[PDB]
Amino acid sequence: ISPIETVPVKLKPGMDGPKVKQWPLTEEKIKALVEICTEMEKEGKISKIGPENPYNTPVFAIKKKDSTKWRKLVDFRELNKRTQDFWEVQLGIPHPAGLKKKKSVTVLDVGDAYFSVPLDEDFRKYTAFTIPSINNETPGIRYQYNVLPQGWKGSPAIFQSSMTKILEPFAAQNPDIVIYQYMDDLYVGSDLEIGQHRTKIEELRQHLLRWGLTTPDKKHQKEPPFLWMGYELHPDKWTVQPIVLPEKDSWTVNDIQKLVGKLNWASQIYPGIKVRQLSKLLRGTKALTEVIPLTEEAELELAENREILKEPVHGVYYDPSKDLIAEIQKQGQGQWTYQIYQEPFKNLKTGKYARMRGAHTNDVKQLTEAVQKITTESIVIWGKTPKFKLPIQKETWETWWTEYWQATWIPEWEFVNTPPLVKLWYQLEKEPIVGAETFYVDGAANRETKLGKAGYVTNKGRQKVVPLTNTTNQKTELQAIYLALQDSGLEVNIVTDSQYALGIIQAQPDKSESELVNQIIEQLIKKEKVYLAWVPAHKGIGGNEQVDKL
Amino acid sequence: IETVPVKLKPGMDGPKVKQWPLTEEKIKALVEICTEMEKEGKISKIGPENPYNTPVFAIKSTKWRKLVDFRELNKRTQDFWEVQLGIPHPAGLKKKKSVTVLDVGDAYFSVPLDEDFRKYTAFTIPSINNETPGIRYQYNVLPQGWKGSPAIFQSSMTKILEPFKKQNPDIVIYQYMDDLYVGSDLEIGQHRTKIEELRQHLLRWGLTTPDKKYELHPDKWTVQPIVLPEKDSWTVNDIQKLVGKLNWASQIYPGIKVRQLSKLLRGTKALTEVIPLTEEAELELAENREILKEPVHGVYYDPSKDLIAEIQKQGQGQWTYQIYQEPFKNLKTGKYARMRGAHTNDVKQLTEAVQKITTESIVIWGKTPKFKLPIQKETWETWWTEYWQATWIPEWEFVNTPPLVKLWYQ
Ligand SMILES: N#Cc1ccc2c(Oc3ccccc3OCCn3ccc(=S)[nH]c3=O)cccc2c1
Ligand SMILES: [Cl-]
Ligand SMILES: [Cl-]
Ligand SMILES: [Cl-]
Repeated sequence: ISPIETVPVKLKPGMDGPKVKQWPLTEEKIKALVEICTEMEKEGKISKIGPENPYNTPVFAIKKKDSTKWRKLVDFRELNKRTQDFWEVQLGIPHPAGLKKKKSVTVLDVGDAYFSVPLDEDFRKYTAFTIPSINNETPGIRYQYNVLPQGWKGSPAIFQSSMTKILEPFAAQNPDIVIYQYMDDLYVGSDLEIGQHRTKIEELRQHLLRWGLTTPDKKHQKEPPFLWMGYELHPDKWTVQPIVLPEKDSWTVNDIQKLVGKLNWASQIYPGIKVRQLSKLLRGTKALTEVIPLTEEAELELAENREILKEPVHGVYYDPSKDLIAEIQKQGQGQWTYQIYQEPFKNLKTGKYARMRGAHTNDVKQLTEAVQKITTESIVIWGKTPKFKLPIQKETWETWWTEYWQATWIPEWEFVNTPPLVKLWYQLEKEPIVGAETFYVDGAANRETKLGKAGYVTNKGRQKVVPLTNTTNQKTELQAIYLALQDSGLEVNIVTDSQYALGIIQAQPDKSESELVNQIIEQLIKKEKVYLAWVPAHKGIGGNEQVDKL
Repeated sequence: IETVPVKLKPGMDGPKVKQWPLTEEKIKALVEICTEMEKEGKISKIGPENPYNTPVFAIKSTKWRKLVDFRELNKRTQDFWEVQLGIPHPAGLKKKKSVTVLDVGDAYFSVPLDEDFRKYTAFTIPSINNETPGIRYQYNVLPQGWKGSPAIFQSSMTKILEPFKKQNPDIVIYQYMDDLYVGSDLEIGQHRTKIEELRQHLLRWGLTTPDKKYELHPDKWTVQPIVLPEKDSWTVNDIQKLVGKLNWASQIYPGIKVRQLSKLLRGTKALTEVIPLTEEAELELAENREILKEPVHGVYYDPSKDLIAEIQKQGQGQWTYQIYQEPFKNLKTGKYARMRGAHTNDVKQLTEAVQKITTESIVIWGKTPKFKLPIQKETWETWWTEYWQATWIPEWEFVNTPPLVKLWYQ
C-alpha cells in the first residue's frame, strides 16, 4: 500500500455490487490460494470480511512454467461492467522521431504498481471474493481488496494519476529532468554528467520508495538500446525492431494481413515501402483462414520491399532549433512516399499516402491530400507544421486550386525539380471551339439484357452506332464520348445528356479504376481543344433528339 | 448567490468528445489562460473519476483567446436552456435598419455553476507527442459557449436592461449565447451613440463589454432572384445553357416554359452557330424572366426542423449560399464576396462566409444552421480556428460531391 490519497469511485447509477457464484476448485488450488492470500493479507493488500458483505467475485488459480509460483486470478468482469467510467488512459504513445536527445536516459519499472496504491474505502465492499472449502463442507474464507485490483476498470487510470501526483515534489525540485510516464514504467532523461545523473536517479528511487513504490537498482536497470513498443531506442538514433517477412508457398488471409502490417510498421523509417498490391489482394478477404493467390504485381511489390529491408535504416531524434522540412515523391499507382527531416542525410521519419477510397483521382488532388496527412502528423509529433518541398510548379498548382470546386489550403512550399513531376495532363475548353465538328453523343443499355449501344451524330452529317455487350447505362454514356473522341479531329465539340459522364470528365482525372476512362484520358491528352457541353435529356433540343434514336 | 440546479435530459450521459491536437504555440496560450482562470477560481483541476471531455481551442487581435466547443453538451442540455429557461426570439430585429452585436460573455464568469453539474464541463489541454496525459479542468462558474449560461443569467440580464428599455422603447435587444443583438431604425450616428449609451449603462452596472475601439443592416436580407443571361446575340451553346438552367429552375418555380426555346435549336447544328430567336421564343423568355422575378409561393419557416446552409465556391473570392429546410424551398439565399484582400486563402473566405451566414440565421430565426461545407474534413478541422472570431460554433458536415450547378446559383 501507500499513503497516497484514494480516488473516490462510484458504481454506474442504478447498479449494485457483483454477486457472482464461486465454483469449486481442486485441493492443490485451494491450498496455493491460501498460501498467497495470507501473504497478501500480511502486507495489507487484502483483508478478511464477515457475512455482512453480500457481494462476491470469482477466483481462479494458474501457474507459469509450472514454477513454484501459482498466481491468483480474479475475473472482475461483472464489477467492471458495473463500475463508473474513468478518464481514458493514454491511447497513443510518443513517437521516437518526436523525442529530443538527452545526454543520459534511464528506465525504471515499478513493481506491484496497482497493489501499491490504495483503493477507495467505500468501494472495497464490492471487491469481495471467496476461497472455497475442500468439499463445500467447511465455510469459505471471505476476503476483500484494499488496493487497486489487477483487472479492474479503474486501476490503470487511478495509478497514473497517483504516480503523476507522486512525481510532483521531485519534479519541482528537479526542473531540468525530463520524466516520461507510461503504464508501469518511468523513462527519465537528463542533460547532466553521468555521475550527477546517477545521483538524481538514486534520489528519484528513494523518493518513490517513501511513497511505497519499488524500483530497480542500478544492478537491474536496463541499458541502451531500449526495445520499446516495437522500436529500438539508441542513444543518438532510433529505428524499428527487426522485421521478419516469412517465406511461404500458401499465404492465408491472416498471413497477408500480418505481412501488410509489418510493412506499414517498417514504412515509418524505411523509405519506399509499398503495400498497394498486397492490400488489393486483401480486398474482400472475408474468411481470415482462406488461402489466397498472389498477383505477379503483388510478388513484385513484396520483392522490392525485401530489397529495401535488406539494408538497415535509422532515424534521428528531434532538434527544436533546426527547421522542420517535408519532401514528397510520387511512387506511382496512386501511391506517394514522403520523408521528414531537418538535416540532409538523416530523416526524422518517413511514410506513405495512398488514395484507396477514390475510383477517379487527380495527381494534384492526391498531392494536396498527402500534404494534409503530413500536416496533421507533424502537429501530433512536433507541435508544428513543416516547410514542404513538393514536385509541382506554382503555375500548375495555382491553376488547379483556382478552378477546383472545393476550398484548398496551400501552405509554404518550394518546387523540387525531381521527376516524376506533377502537372495538368490536359484541360477542357471553357467556351466552344469555333471551326470544330460538333458531336452529339448518346448511349444507353437494358439492365436485364446487359446489352447496350453508343453512337453520335455530327453537324457535318457524320453518324455512327456501335453495339455493346455486358455494359451499363453509365458505361455506354462514357463509351459515346470515347467514340466521339475517336473519329474526330484535333479539336472537337462534344454534347452529352449524361450528367454522370460530364461529372467524371469535368473533374479532369488522370487515372481511374476503369480502363475505359483511362482510354478517354489518353484521347483528351492527344487532342488540342475539347469542349464538353451538357443539355437536358428528353428535352428534344437540337442534335440530342436525333442521337437519342440510338 | 445560490446556484440553479441543472439536470441533463433523462438517460443522457455527459459529453465524451476527443481533444484535437494543437500547435505548441496554442498549447502554451491555453496553459497561460487556464493558469490565470484557476487562480481566479473560475476553473479547477480534476481527477480520473471524471470521464467527460469537451474540446478546447485557442483563437485571437494580438492576445490569445480561449474557445470551448460546447456543441455536444448543448445538445445534451437542450431541455434546460430551450424549454425550462428558453430565451424567446424577436421577429422585429430583422426589420430594423441597423443591428449591432455586443459581446457580453464576461457577465457569466461571476455566477457560480451548480456543483453537481461541473463535472460535465471537463476539458483537456493536450500535450505534444503524447508525452503527458493532459491538463484536465472543469468549470466552477457558468462557462462561455454553454447555452445554459445565458439561460441562467437571463433574469439578471433582463433586470440590467430594463432601465435602458424604458428610455429607448423602439430598440430591439436579443440575447443569443454570449452576444447581444441591438437593432434600431436610427441613423448610423444616432444608432452608434445609442450603442455607446447601452455600453455605458452596462458598464455602470458591472458588465464589461470588450468593445472598446459589428454593424449589420438586415433590410436587404432576402431570397435573391434567379437571373437569366442577358445577351444581345445568342449562340446554340448560349440557348443550350439557357434552356438547361430554366429546366433546373422549373424544379423551384412552376410555370417555366422552354418548349419554344427547344424548338429554336433544331437539327444537329454547331455549338458556335448563331441562332436568332423567334418572336414566340422571346415571349417564353420574357414570361420566364418575370416568373423568376417574383418570389416563390408557400415557402414558410418550420421551427420544428433544422436549418440547412449550403455553400458553393464561385471563384474570384466570391461565394454563394442557400439556407433551406426542405429541398428547393430556400428561406434565404445570398452571395458573400470576400472583402478584396491580399490574404485570400479559400479557408479564410469559407470561414468568414460561415460566420456571416450563422449571424444572419441568428438574427432571422434565433438559431444556427448545419453547414454543408465544400472542403475536405481534415483540412477544415486543421485550419478553421485560424480566422474564427465568433464565440459560438455551428454544426457542419463536409460534401464530397462536386455540384455541377455552380453557374445556376450564380
Ligand atoms: N523501454 C523504454 C524507453 C526508454 C526511454 C524512453 C524515452 O527516453 C527519454 C526519456 C526522457 C527524455 C528523453 C528521452 O529520449 C530522448 C531520446 N533518447 C532515447 C534513448 C536514449 S538511450 N537516448 C536518447 O537521447 C522516451 C520515451 C520512451 C522511452 C521508452
Ligand atoms: Cl495510406
Ligand atoms: Cl485524335
Ligand atoms: Cl448517453
